Amino acid sequence: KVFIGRLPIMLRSKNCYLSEATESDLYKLKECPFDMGGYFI
Amino acid sequence: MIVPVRCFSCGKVVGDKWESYLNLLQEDELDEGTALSRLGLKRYCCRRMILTHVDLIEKFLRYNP
Amino acid sequence: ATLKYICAECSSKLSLSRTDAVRCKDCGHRILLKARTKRLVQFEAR
Amino acid sequence: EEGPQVKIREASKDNVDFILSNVDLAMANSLRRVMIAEIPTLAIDSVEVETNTTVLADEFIAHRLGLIPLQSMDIEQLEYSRDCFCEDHCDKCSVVLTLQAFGESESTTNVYSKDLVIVSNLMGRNIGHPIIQDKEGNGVLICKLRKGQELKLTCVAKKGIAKEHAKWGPAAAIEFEYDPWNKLKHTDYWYEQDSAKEWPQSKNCEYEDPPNEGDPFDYKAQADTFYMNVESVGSIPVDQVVVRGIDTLQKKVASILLALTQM
Ligand SMILES: [Zn+2]
Ligand SMILES: [Zn+2]
Ligand SMILES: [Zn+2]
Repeated sequence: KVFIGRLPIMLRSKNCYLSEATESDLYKLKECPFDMGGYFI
Repeated sequence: MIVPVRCFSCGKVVGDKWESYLNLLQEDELDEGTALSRLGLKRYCCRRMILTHVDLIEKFLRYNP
Repeated sequence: ATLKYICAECSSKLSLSRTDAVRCKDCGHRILLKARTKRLVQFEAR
Repeated sequence: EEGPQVKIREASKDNVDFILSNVDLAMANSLRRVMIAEIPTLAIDSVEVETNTTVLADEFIAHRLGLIPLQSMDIEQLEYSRDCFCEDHCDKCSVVLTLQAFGESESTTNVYSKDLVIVSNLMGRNIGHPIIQDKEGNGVLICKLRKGQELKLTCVAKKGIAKEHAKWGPAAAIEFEYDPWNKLKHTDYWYEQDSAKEWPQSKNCEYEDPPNEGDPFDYKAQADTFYMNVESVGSIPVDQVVVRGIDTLQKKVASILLALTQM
């Protein structure tokens, strides 16, 4: 209902569109299938 | 990143054997040791060249543009 | 056919002047790469 | 029929096992070094890049191209660019090849050294020709292209020698040995109980007579007879490395004789 700030997101947690992405989808996403990603951008 | 062309230590051309090699393995179901010897790779310098190679160019290709 | 930029998604030989912010045709990707060079480079085979 | 004499054990398109007798360790050794580093050969030494959408960088590709073996039997008549009077290169001091490859199919397009296209006048001499000893005939894998990646190049190959760069190496790897039994005593074997049982034996032993239990050390014997085997990358015939190698070393010593003359 009401907006308040933005929450950076750990790179591969529930939100990050990569927590679902398969291998073939990662490649198109220009992200490496080997990245562990537990970091923030 | 691609099969080295030529083995570091002596220079036996080892760039024309990647594919041959990967084939003597798959279909001919040979052990790496026998495959190598048949590709004529007798000295270990030459052997470690192919055996140890990781063909990354394969995942490098998988990115669209 | 001459260009100056390129998108990292459709690779359309774009290129535009000032007051065009950053964008492609249908590819609103605000990235753009600077094509290549025409004078071609020479390399030491060593 | 004079000093250095040869006995060949095996021969082929790539290997030549032979026995050199009536020769000092020196000559046997130099002759070896020469082969490894002082025999002229043709190799791509210049690469101009038109298009590279490959996943490899330009200098990466270029380094491999310079590495691809090329015919070199008639090099003895091709000239050293640095000695040719042209401005840069020409059909008198080079061989120009071209490599054009485009990822057509969607099955990954492989680029081989057989896609190299000589565009300069070879003037009827056998030289410059990607060498190929493959079963399917694809002399060395240069690169791999995906969906629609390009690669336009022009390569200029020049007469060279290993010393300048290992690529001008036509000798692959030389087998050297002498005194298979340690008769001469040029080595002190490291043992753990029994040297003779711990260190394997060379097939050269078979070609020489054992030492005999109680014979005193032959302090006057020197190094005679060397059991070698010259491999060959192809650029030049096996038998050729040996010859030209002997030639080169021969011409070298010659130059010192000329030098003392001019002096
Ligand atoms: Zn080797
Ligand atoms: Zn676009
Ligand atoms: Zn010239």
